[PDB]
Amino acid sequence: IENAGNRCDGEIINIGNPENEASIEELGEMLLASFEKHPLRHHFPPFAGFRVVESSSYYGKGYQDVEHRKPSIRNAHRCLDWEPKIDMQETIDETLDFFLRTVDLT
Amino acid sequence: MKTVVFAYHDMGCLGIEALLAAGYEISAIFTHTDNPGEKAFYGSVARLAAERGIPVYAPDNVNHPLWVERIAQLSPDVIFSFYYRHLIYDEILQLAPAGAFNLHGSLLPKYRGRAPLNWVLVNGETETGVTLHRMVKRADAGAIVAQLRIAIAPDDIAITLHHKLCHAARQLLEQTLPAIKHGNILEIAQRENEATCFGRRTPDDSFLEWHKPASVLHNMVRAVADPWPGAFSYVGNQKFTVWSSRVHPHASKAQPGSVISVAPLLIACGDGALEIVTGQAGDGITMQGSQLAQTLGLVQGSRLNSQPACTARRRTRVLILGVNGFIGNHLTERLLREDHYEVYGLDIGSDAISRFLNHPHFHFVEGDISIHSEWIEYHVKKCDVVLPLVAIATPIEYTRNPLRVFELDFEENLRIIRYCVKYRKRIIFPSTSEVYGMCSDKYFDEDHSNLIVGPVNKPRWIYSVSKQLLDRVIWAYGEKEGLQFTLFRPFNWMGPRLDNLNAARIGSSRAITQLILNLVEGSPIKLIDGGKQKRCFTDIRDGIEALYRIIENAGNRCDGEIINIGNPENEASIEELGEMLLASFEKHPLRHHFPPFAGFRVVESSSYYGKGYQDVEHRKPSIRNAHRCLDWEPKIDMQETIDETLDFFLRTVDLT
Amino acid sequence: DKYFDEDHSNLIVGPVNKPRWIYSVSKQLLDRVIWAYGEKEGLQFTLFRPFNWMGPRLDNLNAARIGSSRAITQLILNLVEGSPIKLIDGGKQKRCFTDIRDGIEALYRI
Amino acid sequence: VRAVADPWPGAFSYVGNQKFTVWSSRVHPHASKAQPGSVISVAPLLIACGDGALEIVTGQAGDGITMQGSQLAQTLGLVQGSRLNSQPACTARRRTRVLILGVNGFIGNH
Repeated sequence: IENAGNRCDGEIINIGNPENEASIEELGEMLLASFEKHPLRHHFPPFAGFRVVESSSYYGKGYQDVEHRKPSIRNAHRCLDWEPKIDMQETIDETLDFFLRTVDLT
Repeated sequence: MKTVVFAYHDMGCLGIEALLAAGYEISAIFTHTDNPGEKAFYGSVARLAAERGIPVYAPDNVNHPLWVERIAQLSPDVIFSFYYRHLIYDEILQLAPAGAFNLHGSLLPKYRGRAPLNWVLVNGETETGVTLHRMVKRADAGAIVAQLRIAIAPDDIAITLHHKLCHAARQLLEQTLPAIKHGNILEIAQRENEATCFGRRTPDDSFLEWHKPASVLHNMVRAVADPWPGAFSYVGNQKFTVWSSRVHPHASKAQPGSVISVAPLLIACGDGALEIVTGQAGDGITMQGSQLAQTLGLVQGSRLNSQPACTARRRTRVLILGVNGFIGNHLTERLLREDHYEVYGLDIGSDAISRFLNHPHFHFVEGDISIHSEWIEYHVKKCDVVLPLVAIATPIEYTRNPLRVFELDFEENLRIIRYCVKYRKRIIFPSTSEVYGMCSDKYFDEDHSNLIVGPVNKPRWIYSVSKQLLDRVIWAYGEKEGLQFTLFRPFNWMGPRLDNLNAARIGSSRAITQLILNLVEGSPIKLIDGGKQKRCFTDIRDGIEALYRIIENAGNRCDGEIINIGNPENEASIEELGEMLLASFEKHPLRHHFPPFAGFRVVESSSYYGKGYQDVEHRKPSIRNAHRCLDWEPKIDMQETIDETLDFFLRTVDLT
Repeated sequence: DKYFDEDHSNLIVGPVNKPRWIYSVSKQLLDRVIWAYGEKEGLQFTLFRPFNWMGPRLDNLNAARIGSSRAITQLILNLVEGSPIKLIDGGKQKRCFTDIRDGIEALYRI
Repeated sequence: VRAVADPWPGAFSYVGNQKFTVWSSRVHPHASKAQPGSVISVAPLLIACGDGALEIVTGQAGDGITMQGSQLAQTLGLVQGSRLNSQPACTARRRTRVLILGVNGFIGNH
């Protein structure tokens, strides 16, 4: 929106974080550190088990994204001189904290 | 030999077959089968009957009293009631010599009324059967001619059940003609003193309750038998009807949420363990549990909720299209008292609704239905119900310019109605009571009365015809596009805040505020013979209750209906109204107009009326659709209405 | 009213639930809009009502489709394919027709 | 006639505004000495046809009773003497209309 020097005209900038990948939130690693929080209500240790990968995601022919979803920030680094700084950890903890606060108690 | 029968269902089909086999030739049947959706989840009854030669029909105006007389002229020696849907009064039908026999599927006299199967299943009853009895003023209280019984068979199958039904039909036939002929209908002495009324229910109560005892569990265990409708359940994402279940007699509290095995699907709950075997999603198929789990990706352990989360008891948004008027400002009082509503509004002013402008949710926006059309369109888009309560019915507009009662009372309402079909919204259209015009009828019936107007050169009927074509395009929209509507007709609604300056129309006819205006040093013209006639009036506190019940739609009983809201049992002549007013005129303001001019003029003036026979004489409503659809009966008497009207008039306006 | 007068006779229609009266009222409100327009904007108009204009050119519609505007067409149909004269409602009712030439000469000088 | 047996509703036909289904019919000897549509015997009811001789055993109009035409007319309210009418415009029907936008092109003119 600032458009410093009319150098963002006619560009198709992608705004993403191609380097911040996360394999299934690292099996809940940060969630292991952030589940303690402060309250004790509804806090019970979970159980375990695994049946099939099929139920979780769809691996069909028509509904499938071949390869992956990692963008390429080249116009972002030139027309904005912008590079991502925040990592996945702060995002996850902030999201969980805000979602917990947006349901209050009940 | 000739017989007319009102038969229904496979029971009616076998009854007709038995009567035909007995030699009794059925002359003609005019049934009320309907049966919407035919093959919803079962075999085709209509085509089966057609192959069996049972003429099935569905007349539109079966409720017409002329049709009742047509049926009566066919000499109905006996009357048969197999699941009748009519509410015709017994006064006309009392001319039956032999009488009427009604077939009920409930254990009389317990749980009287309607819907026998639901009542017997829900309130934990293990006994059912057939009850044949006479129909008198004491409905569902007659002596039982025959009370057949069934055998509890754990191994009953379809073929055995069909043969048992045939044998029961044979048994009934064996004691049908002989019983009438000889007269041996002696019954078993049953205690009539234990009758307890419970009313009639709607299927909304059938929704599953977790806190309720295992009575519902017993009901569904009995209902997963031979093809009953089935227990209707709702997950929140997908609804279904369960066809078969097996309740394990273990409490199984153990670990709430922990699913031991998904094959078969056996989940734990607060009350037992649920094993959902098979179920149909509406008109779908009986998908197995694993396929459902892998399809929607339902997280294992998710404790089934009864109802999803929402606002405070739902927030059906009522869009009123004029609220500073007589009906809007009175309906808003009721809608803003029992929560459950977020009233909106658009009128030219806020003089009568100044007491709601600070309410948490009344959302008043000033405007006009003409200049402001994006507001109206967007709020028809968002708000649930719409009430076009705007009108300009001034006789000056009738005569001076009939081009304003068309482009504002027909064109704007046509625009608003077509917003309720784009966005598929409900509408409660305020039809007028002047549609009947010069109707030559005693009771103005919403379904039988004719609509009479003068020639097209008289510009005074253009309002009655414009508002009558709207009720016909609303009817056409609700039978071709699925529009939901109600067409209530206010019949002389009287009460406080009715046009404090020159009350002439919108609320009622001229009638009122004439005697009161003449009471303020005006020499009241109490014409004894000419113009007196009779006048019926309805208190606003009753009409607003009726309209609130129309908005409520308790069981969708007011859907696609036309209802008169009036007080035909509140007749009052001009002289009677004057007497009541003068009797009430003693409270305080006797200081002005100390001499009572036109006080006791008893002499019969020979003076006639004026040139032009334009004043209506008989304007009595016919409140039967109101009683049948709302269970609403006017309560407030005339004296109360006059008292509060006069108080509101000369309390705030009164300077001395 | 015996004679359907233009300025004295009243207009009677059935209740709203009957959807067959929507044409009578649609064409009755159009006469009340022309009348209103001819008094507030001085619209010059004339409203003619043809009752039973019949003549050679009326309609064919492959035997009047299902029987719409049957009148005499079905009788002429009977007079070709050896069909008997059916008497609906007993045939007691009387009918009064109008030659198309008469109506056209009356509509010519309108 | 035999092609529309069970489990099908039967042959479909339309007379006036009413649709009726036929389940079965019988043949009669082609020897005829009476005009089609003229009744000369009522017990049994025999009708004549232009070519061949078919007699209706079972039929049902709309949602009624699968019987002969006499009982069907008695129940529904129809009057005897009416013949069974088929759908016209057989064979040649009508020329289908093809609207080409851009008719004077490469594909269009060919």
